[PDB]
Amino acid sequence: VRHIAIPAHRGLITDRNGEPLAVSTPVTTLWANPKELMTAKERWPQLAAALGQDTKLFADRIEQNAEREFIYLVRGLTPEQGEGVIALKVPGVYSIEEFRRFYPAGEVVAHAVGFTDVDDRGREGIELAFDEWLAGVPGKRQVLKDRRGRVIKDVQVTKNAKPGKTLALSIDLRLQYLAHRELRNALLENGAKAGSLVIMDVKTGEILAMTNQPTYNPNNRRNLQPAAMRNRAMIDVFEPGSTVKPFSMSAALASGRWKPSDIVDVYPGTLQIGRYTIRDVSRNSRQLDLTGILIKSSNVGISKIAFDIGAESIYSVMQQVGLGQDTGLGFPGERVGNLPNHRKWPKAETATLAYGYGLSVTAIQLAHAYAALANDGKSVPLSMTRVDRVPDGVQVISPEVASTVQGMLQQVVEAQGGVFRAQVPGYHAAGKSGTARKNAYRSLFAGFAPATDPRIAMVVVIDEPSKAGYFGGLVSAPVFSKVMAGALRLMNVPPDNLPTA
Ligand SMILES: *C(=O)[C@@H](NC(=O)/C(=N\OC(C)(C)C(=O)O)c1csc(N)n1)[C@@H](CNC(=O)c1cc(-c2cc(=O)c(O)cn2O)no1)NS(=O)(=O)O
Repeated sequence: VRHIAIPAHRGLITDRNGEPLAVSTPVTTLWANPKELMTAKERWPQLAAALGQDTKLFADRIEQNAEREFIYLVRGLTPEQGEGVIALKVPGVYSIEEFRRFYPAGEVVAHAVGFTDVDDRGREGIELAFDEWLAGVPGKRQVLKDRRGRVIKDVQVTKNAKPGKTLALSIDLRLQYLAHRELRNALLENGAKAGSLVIMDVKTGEILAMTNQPTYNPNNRRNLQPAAMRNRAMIDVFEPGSTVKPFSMSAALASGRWKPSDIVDVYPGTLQIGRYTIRDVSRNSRQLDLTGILIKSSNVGISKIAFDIGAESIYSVMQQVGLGQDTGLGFPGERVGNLPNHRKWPKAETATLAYGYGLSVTAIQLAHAYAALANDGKSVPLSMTRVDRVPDGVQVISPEVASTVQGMLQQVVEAQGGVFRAQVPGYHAAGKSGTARKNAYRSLFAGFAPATDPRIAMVVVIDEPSKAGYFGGLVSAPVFSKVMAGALRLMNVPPDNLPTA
């Protein structure tokens, strides 16, 4: 190979407020013309010691590659330790100015930001997703070697090295830290295997925080546990269970056949359907209104509304809000999940769809779906980059129905027997708990706040809590409350649980 390629400066990644998240750091790459190195053998041990390498093992490497015009001695050294080797003044030893990524918030935004490979190319998260934007264009310089490898003339610059472009993520580091800390605390308190937590701006489609457990320090390029590198929020599919009942309810209110004050008889708390039996955990109910179906998380109640309205209307809401659908984010091997579909829905499939057993979604899809519900039935496109001009948004649920489902969800949190642990002191919060049997469990809470003018949608997913209580309303709901209280105050969202008398 004739001429050498000048490495380009990788674009700076910031959070939405300009806080540096991934920074291109100058590293020194040392290489050698082994033809020339062979003429300074007395120098070789010093060189070997200055590179941590074994004296004899290093001499073997050079002797082997003695014919070559180029070989790499060592990549990624600090410029100052690169200086130290250059300070030896060993003939046939040359250097390349290179770039390596430094991630100032480390493990805190590991999954969202991602990391680069040995060649400084995006390998995970944003780094991989916006690789072309961030990479820029490498340089080219005309070198004149006599024959061996003497740096003679550089007559022309050939082609200038183009730097990569800056990217400001939709992430707020302040909210990222709180979500990070609280998710880590939840895991240790519950002895859980994993977890995810997504925060979103219902008005802009911006992902304000996305955290997962386990995490890793992307500045520590050794050990690298692939399980700790998994961006679970985007790559781990799960059965959403009861967190999908607000969408089945939206289909009910939209059909013209149901109103919140209507009653469903759920007695004896079981419902037999051919070969399968739908079951509720608490089976001390007869008549329940639609809000009561949500408060008690009645599978029987929601399956009965489903049979009346038809599964097709339920499927449609779920599909339109983006459950089991492409996010448009175009992230590294991001999972799409599965929303089952039929021409003729059998009774057993209609019920399971209505209560979330028949389906695979990601934490990001669930949050986005709750975002459209919170934003008065308008789905705004998801973004991982700061949104200055907000795109049009799509009315996926009528405002009236969305507003009604919001009120019911507020009552899920605030009513007697409700998910009190989800209460956000100073504000009116809304949401719905979920618990999915995988015995192994997954604990879920999805919600939004402030009910008066929803601003934030949040999903808390805790995988395999090993403590006595495994229910979403018990394991996830306190995390929602904790993160919500802080995120809203960090955004200076004024408190809404204000007087009226
Ligand atoms: C929704 O997610 C729904 N969960 C399920 O039906 C699923 N599994 O349920 C459990 C209990 C985990 C099970 O082992 O079967 C499910 C859906 S998809 C999938 N793969 N698994 C509801 C079920 N309801 C309850 O957990 C629940 C608890 C109570 C209750 C009532 C009461 O009066 C008191 O005092 C206390 N409790 O706990 N009522 O219903 N889970 S959810 O409620 O978390 O949404």
